[PDB]
Formats: sequence, structure tokens, C-alpha cells
Amino acid sequence: ASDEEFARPTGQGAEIRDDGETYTTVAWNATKLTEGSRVTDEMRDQAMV
Amino acid sequence: IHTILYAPNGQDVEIKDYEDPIRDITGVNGRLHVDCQYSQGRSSATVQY
Ligand SMILES: [Mg+2]
Ligand SMILES: [Mg+2]
Repeated sequence: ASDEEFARPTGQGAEIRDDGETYTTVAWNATKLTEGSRVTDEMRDQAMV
Repeated sequence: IHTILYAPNGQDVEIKDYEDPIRDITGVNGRLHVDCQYSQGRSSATVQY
């Protein structure tokens, strides 16, 4: 949404003027971050951890 | 002597208040449709100076 603005001084019986909320956007992308590792089944067994 | 009154809505004089929220004014308006006709103009005599 656009920022807060100010009302204006107006004559009696005069038309109230339009200053409605105006919009824009911020685009998102979303980059895929990835990480991997591999462990041999023999060492999955043998390690003390 | 017939006073013929016509209204698209109801029968009598149509008087309405309304508000203009763009200008902050109350309008008061009145309307009526009317005609007057004799059925027998012989049934009336005017007095003349
Ligand atoms: Mg303003
Ligand atoms: Mg503005």
C-alpha cells in the first residue's frame, strides 16, 4: 500500500476529491538451495558415531 | 370541477429529502402532476365587475 497522506481543506458544500489507496508489489523469486552428502554402508556401521 | 392528481408512486404530493455524501448537502425536493378540468362548465357562473 501507498503511504499515509493528508486530507485537504475544503469549502462548504464543495465536492470531496478522490485520493484513494494506490498499490504496487514487491516480486519474490525463490532460489533452490541444495546440499548433499554420501556415506558408504560399511562405514555407517564401523564408525564410533 | 375535478382536480386530477397523478403520481407514478403512491397518490399524493411526493416530497423527499436526500443526502449528497460527496458534497455534504441535504436536498429537499417536491413533485406532483396536476390538472384541473370541468365535467360540466355550465355548473359554474363567474361574477364580473
Ligand atoms: Mg492530500
Ligand atoms: Mg494522494
